[PDB]
Amino acid sequence: KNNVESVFAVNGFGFAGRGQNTGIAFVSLKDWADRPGEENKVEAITMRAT
Amino acid sequence: DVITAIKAQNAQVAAGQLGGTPPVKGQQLNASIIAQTRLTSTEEFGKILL
Repeated sequence: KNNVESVFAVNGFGFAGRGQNTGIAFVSLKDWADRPGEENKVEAITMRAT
Repeated sequence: DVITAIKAQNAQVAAGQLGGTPPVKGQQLNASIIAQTRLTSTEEFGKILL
């Protein structure tokens, strides 16, 4: 809730197969001035998550 | 009569998966059905109800 603005999660739809196995979720991130760095930068939001 | 055999004997028809399209509350298996296929041999063709 420090970086994330919102999460759109879609089930039956990925980019690979179209089955149930496959889904994805587009995450929107907080405004531009409301982030320092490195811990608010996409590269690490990602590291954390992955 | 020969014509209308090669047709039904050699067609190829659909039938759902299992889950896939709206399943029942809590499901553990989804996989595709495989109904009729098309013949693949001279001999395989030879064998047709006429």
